Amino acid sequence: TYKYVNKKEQESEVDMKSATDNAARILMWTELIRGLGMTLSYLFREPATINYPFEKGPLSPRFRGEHALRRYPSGEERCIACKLCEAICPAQAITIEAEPRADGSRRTTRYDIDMTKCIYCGFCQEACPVDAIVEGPNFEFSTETHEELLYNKEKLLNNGDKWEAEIAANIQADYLYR
Amino acid sequence: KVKQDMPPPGGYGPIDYKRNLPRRGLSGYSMFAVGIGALIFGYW
Amino acid sequence: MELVEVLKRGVQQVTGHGGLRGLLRVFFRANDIRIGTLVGEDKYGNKYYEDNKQFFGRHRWVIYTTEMNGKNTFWDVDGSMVPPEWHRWLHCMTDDPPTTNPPTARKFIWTNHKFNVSATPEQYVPYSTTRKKIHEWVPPSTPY
Amino acid sequence: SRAEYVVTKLDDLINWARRSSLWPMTFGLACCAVEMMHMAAPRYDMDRFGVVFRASPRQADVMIVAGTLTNKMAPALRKVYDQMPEPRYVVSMGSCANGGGYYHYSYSVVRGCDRIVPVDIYVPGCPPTAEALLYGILQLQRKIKREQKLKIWYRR
Amino acid sequence: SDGSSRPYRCKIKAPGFAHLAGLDKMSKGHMLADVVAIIGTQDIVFGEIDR
Amino acid sequence: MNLYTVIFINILLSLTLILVAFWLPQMNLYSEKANPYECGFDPTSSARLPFSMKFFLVAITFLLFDLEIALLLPLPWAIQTIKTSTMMIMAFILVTILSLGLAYEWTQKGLEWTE
Amino acid sequence: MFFINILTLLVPILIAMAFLTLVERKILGYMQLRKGPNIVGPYGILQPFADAMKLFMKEPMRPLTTSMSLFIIAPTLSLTLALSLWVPLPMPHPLINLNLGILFILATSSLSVYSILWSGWASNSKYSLFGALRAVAQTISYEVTMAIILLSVLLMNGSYSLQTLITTQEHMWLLLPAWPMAMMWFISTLAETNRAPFDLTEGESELVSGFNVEYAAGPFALFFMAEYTNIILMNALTTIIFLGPLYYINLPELYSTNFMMEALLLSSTFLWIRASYPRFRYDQLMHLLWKNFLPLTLALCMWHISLPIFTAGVPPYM
Ligand SMILES: CCCCCCCCCCCCO[C@@H]1O[C@H](CO)[C@@H](O[C@H]2O[C@H](CO)[C@@H](O)[C@H](O)[C@H]2O)[C@H](O)[C@H]1O
Ligand SMILES: C/C=C(/C)[C@H](O)[C@H](C)/C=C(C)/C=C/C/C(C)=C/Cc1[nH]c(OC)c(OC)c(=O)c1C
Ligand code: SF4
Ligand code: SF4
Ligand code: SF4
Repeated sequence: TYKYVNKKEQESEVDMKSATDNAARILMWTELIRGLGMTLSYLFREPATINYPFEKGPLSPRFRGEHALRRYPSGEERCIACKLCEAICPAQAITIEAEPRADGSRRTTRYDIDMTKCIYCGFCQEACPVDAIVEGPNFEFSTETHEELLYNKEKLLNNGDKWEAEIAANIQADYLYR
Repeated sequence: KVKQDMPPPGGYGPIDYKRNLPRRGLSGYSMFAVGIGALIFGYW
Repeated sequence: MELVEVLKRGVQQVTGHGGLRGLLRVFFRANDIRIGTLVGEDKYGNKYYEDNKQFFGRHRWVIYTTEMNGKNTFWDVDGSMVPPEWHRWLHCMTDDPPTTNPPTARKFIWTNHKFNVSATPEQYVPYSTTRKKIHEWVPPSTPY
Repeated sequence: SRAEYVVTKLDDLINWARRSSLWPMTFGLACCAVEMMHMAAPRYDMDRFGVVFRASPRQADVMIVAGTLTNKMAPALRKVYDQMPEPRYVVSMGSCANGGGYYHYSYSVVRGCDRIVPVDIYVPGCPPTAEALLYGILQLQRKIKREQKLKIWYRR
Repeated sequence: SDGSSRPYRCKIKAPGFAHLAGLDKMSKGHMLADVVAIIGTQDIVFGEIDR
Repeated sequence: MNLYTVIFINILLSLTLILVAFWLPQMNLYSEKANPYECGFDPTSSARLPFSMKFFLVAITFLLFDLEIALLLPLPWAIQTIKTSTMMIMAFILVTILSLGLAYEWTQKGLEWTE
Repeated sequence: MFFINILTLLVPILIAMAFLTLVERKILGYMQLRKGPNIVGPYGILQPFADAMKLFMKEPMRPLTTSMSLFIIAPTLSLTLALSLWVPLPMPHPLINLNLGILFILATSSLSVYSILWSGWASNSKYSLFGALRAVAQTISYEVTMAIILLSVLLMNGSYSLQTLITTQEHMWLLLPAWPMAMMWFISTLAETNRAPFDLTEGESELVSGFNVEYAAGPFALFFMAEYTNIILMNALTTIIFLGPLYYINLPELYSTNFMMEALLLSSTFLWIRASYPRFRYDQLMHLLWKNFLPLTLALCMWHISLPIFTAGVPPYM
């Protein structure tokens, strides 16, 4: 089914009643006064602004923000250097090296995310089989140099410890949708 | 029991979508009649 | 009549911050003098308020502390100063503040938050975390 | 000394005027420029910080690189930056601008706008949320607040 | 598809690509202030046009 | 004398703000900064080349109508004459031929801009 | 004592000009569902002073292709004529009392079009030349009708003195016997002052910034101070001519206060108009003024020539 947006030529006859209405529309700028009215109504509406940085825009528990490396409740790293986050990363943003640890564990000696290649797609979060790499809820981490946005393993583990209290609750609020 | 995000029983109430710009204002004669009155009294 | 009720709320907000010093302090730091309900406070000194009659987006807010980690933040407040427990409530990612639903304690979770340290001497500096790969020969230290 | 103190407060005075009037150049490249329009939208209203978009680089203080910089557009971005009067600041916004982003390995993309112009603030994200850009913009005002031009002139 | 897990060729047909090519035609006998309107009415996003 | 004073004071302020604007800022001049602006690319030709005027006929018709203002501006003094019939008749005709001249140009597509 | 009287004119006007920039940004704000400036000072009151200071510490531009003599003269002329339009305004007693004040306002206003022309031409840039040739087109549009509209109103007033309009409107606004000319007068003032929907010389959408695209820093600041001074003046002039404030010889303070309230209100309608409409096409501006206003203005000129004659209502010479 289709409809006409700008068809109306079912021509009627110009009555003296109607001609005087067209003229008042043209001479008295009536439709232009209606537009002035609409912006006047908006003047007395409450503005939609929020008082940043004291007020924040809403976010959901799925929000894809800054990265972080998580641990187990015992303090052991979850990452086992499987390299699946590396194989999926659309941007080739993750670099990993691994070797047997001193106790024989499978662990990474290197883990980098070049946060200037990252597209924040969250695919690494999906690929990880042990919830080691996540995108936390932080979004306010702009720097003053490019080099500060190349995260090595220490930086990412530090973000994990910094944000764990909040990361753990977001996974708790969302893992059942995954 | 499955708990999935779904619409409530019966569905949601109707949603307006058609154009709804009201028809409002004085007639053509009333506008001109007031204006011509204002001139005549001003000229006097 | 209604106009008087409006001036009533106006007076009640002007005098609701504890003196003239309180009103000036909040007004020039946040440019806002509403009266929310104190939901809680953190170990750093930020205070969290709410007013559910406000529209979604202004119904929660924080008055940042005036000193954090030794830095003077009376004027220099940034959104990275909210620790992670309140970060979730403040951003409406949940519905209950940490004063009633505390996060699970872990021995490795940071006790002391740290805001954006960019530009300062604490700033992160990237480097390679692996060790040398190719080991070079060391010549004998004696003549032949 | 007294003069060295007066110079300090004069420094705060001129900084404050530059902090309080940042006029970004109407100039966005790709999807990151959509989030820059949202920061101008009512919810964040950058205008309330004294931030006004001006079309002409002569009237602009800040250049926000909001999108991918390709090789074809690289000379033109530099030219409008050169025509910005000084003082002038660049905010690099987004992975594309920060370092190439999703197109880092493309033959036609500049691997980061900071190969072309000097960058003051880097804002991560693809795209950064309007608040993230706002945090970055407000992090540029604090950078200006730390400016010490007049004091350094005194000690020359 | 070549049978593998990577595409062999992927051509995107951007609707705005041909619309932009009709900008010259649609702008015969118009003023500079109309070209501004004709660009807007075509709904132009250059992420799809350029790729 | 007052009207001369107030305007020098206006000029001196405009001058004084002009001097401060040029000698107060810290200026760093180089060729690429001081080139002309053209949306990020080099200009393809100087801006001093001819610029066709599509409303030229209206421009010179402004001159003719501009001088017909100079003939109507004495009217406030003219309605003080004893010869009211004459003053009015001359005024009506003057405005009517300006209108008749305007109608002719309007119907001759004279108000239309040349394509 | 006359120099002190210049201070109490040029300074209050300049302060009032600056805050008009703040009122513009906040009224446009709330009309757009936002807050406009409110951080730089209590409710942004210091925002105008920040913008001024920043602009006068910004590096000024001397483009290599520019004609410097006219490049500099143009902004200086702009702000001079903006301030000079004020000295004859009776509020209710003018600083400078001129017999032909209305012509001084017409002639000064016209001469200020040459700051747009000379600056645009002197920039030697294509976008600045497009802006200048719209100033020419815009003036050819509104000049003819604007003068004739004044002539029609002044045939009820008796002279070109502005101070005699106070006495004409002792018992009634001229808005009533003249609301058709006030409607046409009001639209002319939007065209005279390059205000939306007639900001065609600037017109950021089509021209990057029009005539002042090559201007930065303090020279560009002078152009704006001139633009916003004119807004207040043209609405102040419209308040005197058509909305005559209450004048009691014993209460000159009453006339000024009432004059201000109506001048502020009319200035707001300029900001209200800017938030409500799209921009005209500058070819269509000519057609509006020549094919609608001009036919009506000539008829009203002939109406108001005859009107005092057949009612025996000729105004007095003095
Ligand atoms: C080619 C262009 C022509 C188109 C224009 C034609 C305009 C013609 C206008 C004719 C109108 C003249 O109208 C005429 O006005 C005069 C004075 O004003 C009136 O004259 C009356 O008043 C005057 C003074 O005012 C008395 O001295 C006189 O004794 C008395 O007759 C006439 O009674 C009236 O007829
Ligand atoms: C007028 C003044 C203001 C403050 C306005 O509120 C806002 C803030 C400015 C606007 C709208 C644009 C600012 C910069 C810019 C040139 C963006 C690029 C752009 N612009 C688009 O459309 C307009 C697109 O459309 C699909 C785009 O894809 C792209 C990439
Ligand atoms: S979010 Fe996407 S682009 Fe970023 S590191 Fe993870 S997989 Fe790579
Ligand atoms: S972060 Fe996860 S996906 Fe990546 S290497 Fe470690 S365990 Fe594997
Ligand atoms: S970083 Fe992401 S959002 Fe920004 S321009 Fe590049 S692809 Fe678009």
